[PDB]
Amino acid sequence: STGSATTTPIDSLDDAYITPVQIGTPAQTLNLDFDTGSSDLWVFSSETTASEVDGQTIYTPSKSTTAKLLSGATWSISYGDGSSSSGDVYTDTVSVGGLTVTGQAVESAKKVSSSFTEDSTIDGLLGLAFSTLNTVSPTQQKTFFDNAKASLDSPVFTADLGYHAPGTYNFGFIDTTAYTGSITYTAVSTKQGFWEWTSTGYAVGSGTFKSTSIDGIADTGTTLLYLPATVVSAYWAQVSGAKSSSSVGGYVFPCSATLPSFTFGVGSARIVIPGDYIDFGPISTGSSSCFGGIQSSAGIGINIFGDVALKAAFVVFNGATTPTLGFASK
Ligand SMILES: c1ncc2c(n1)NCC2
Repeated sequence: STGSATTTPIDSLDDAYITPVQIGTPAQTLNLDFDTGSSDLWVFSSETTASEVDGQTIYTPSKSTTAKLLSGATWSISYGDGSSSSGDVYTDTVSVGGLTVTGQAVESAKKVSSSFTEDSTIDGLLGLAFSTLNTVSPTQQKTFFDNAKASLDSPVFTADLGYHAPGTYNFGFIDTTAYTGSITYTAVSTKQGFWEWTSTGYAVGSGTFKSTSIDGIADTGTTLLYLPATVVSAYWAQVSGAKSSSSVGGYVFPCSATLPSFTFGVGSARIVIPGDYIDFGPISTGSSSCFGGIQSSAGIGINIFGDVALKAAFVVFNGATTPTLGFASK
């Protein structure tokens, strides 16, 4: 089997991407944030505290003839931005782009933090990291990809995120029309539960490539590119007036700037992030200070190749017995 679904930016800045997902019988379609950095599929639901729902589409398990309470199971998750959610668990039929999994754990939120309530465009998360990170207790649950993989034509999914435009998540096949050149594959460590790999270096604008190993994760659920402070300083030093602002919480730059590109290495190959992809707009409405899309990972404990990086590439998440990642230009 295969599946193919369009993923759409939630706003004009590509702050996140939503992909429609069919849950239950009859189908209830919710727009979920596909997140290769976490491993829980959770949804706003009829169980979510009413004051914490503001415009999201909810899953109502009592209206699904295939929903079953997973007795005793609870979940609770927190993300790197301080947001969180928790609840109980159903199993139900879940389909993405024509690919159907029966018995998928659908984690129903009883509580969500304020940033979730405040974002009416995201109805939940669909985790695509390794199932060892799944938070369901006392019986850990498998991700949608893990449940689907035996049925897929090939045990892979691909992320093709757009810049200010829709893109595609494919399951079970590699669309050879969706990228240019060849796909360069690179080793993955699953020891932390992530699609963790080692970039071979970087360049800023037209500058010379610096060969240096950068361990990080391919994370579609993180908006920005978080890299070591040395690398980020080298990038922003090429932007007149850019500075790190403690009050804002990262590097900012004059909105009048033209940003340089940023290149990262995948083996001997190179992925170029155009400068415009690094502009996250005014820090507050009407400001001429703009927020940078490349930020330091120094406070995080891991480097994160988030959407800013991944949207410059066609990315293969290869879930073969030994997982690997593939990157192609597009
Ligand atoms: C990283 N990964 C997932 C999410 C996040 N940050 N904020 C809300 C959901």
